[PDB]
Amino acid sequence: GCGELVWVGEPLTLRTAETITGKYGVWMRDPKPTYPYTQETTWRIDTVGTDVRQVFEYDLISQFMQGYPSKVHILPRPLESTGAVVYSGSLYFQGAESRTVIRYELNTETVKAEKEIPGAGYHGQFPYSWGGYTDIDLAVDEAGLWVIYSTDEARGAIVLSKLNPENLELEQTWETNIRKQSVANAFIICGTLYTVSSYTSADATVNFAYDTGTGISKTLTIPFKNRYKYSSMIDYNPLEKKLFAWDNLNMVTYDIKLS
Ligand SMILES: [Ca+2]
Ligand code: NA
Repeated sequence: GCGELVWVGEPLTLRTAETITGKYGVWMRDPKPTYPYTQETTWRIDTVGTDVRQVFEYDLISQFMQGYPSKVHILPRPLESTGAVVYSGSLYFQGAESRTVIRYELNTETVKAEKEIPGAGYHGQFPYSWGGYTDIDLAVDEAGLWVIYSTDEARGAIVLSKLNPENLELEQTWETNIRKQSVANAFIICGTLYTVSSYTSADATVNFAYDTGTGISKTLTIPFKNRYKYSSMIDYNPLEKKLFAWDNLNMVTYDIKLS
């Protein structure tokens, strides 16, 4: 049930971090859950600091919203920024101070693949507008795994590549005309990249679209509210058909409508 994004709902706060370590972070669910996890399993990473390794795992939504983790994973290498995703049983994350994406299989706590994203800027070269070393943003949509980044050759414009989820090979690449540092974040729905204009405003917008199927770029004016005035992470979950975001300590979700 795909289409163009035409509306974003009000943010709903599901959990609030209680310490500075969670001012920024990433939380997610697996759109292709695999044993022993389910569509309720949630992962949370508080990403302030320089040695981020703890991944909080919750078996049930109730636990994510009110309790302690069911399990804590300690990653073998520190993680960079807020761009990570979970897909088909693995956490895909960027190694700190690198352009390396790592596939970490959660049930075995094993690194199964690593890949430098060719030519990608990293560690503050092509972040989103808030900074935060957000140079490399993973994404899952209806067709699988992607990565959003930029390169010198692209002159800082958003590049996105489809990824093989097993071995992290790049399968196809598209170049937009959207300056990555000029937008607050981005996500992919049904093969179209969308960007958000501001990470602080209550009256931000989803302001650009790039359709990988047609090559066409568009401007948009869909309202987008940053309720807590500092959104560090905005991703799309194609199973729930919702946006998942992190806004100034708060793990929030937005409903959407597609044409
Ligand atoms: Ca994103
Ligand atoms: Na991401």
